[PDB]
Amino acid sequence: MKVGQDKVVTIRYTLQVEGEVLDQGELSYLHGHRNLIPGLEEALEGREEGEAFQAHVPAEKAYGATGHPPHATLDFQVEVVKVREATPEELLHGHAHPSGHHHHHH
Amino acid sequence: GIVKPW
Ligand SMILES: [Ca+2]
Ligand SMILES: [Ca+2]
Ligand SMILES: [Ca+2]
Ligand SMILES: [Ca+2]
Ligand SMILES: [Cl-]
Ligand code: NI
Repeated sequence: MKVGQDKVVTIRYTLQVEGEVLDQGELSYLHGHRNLIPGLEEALEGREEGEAFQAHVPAEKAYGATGHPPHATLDFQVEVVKVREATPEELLHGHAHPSGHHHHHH
Repeated sequence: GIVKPW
């Protein structure tokens, strides 16, 4: 299944800024709901499950002048671990949910 | 949480 609108996507990633590993790990997100760094999601669009790729995200498609460093290019190494369609609850909440059932709201 | 903000 390909990454696209309303897919819940699991990625393994390493984030580098100016050659220094800032953060790495694995996370799942609901695609197409502005829940990721904008440039990263754009780079993930249309990727197949199992794909490994690098993405350069300029500050303007991320944190801009403020940063969170200013004007940094984010250097992502990404693995698309899993792609699935969202549940109705995920779509109405606008975010991905853990696999275990637990009815809730926010 | 910089990749997927809280
Ligand atoms: Ca390195
Ligand atoms: Ca959102
Ligand atoms: Ca590849
Ligand atoms: Ca699969
Ligand atoms: Cl999400
Ligand atoms: Ni929820």
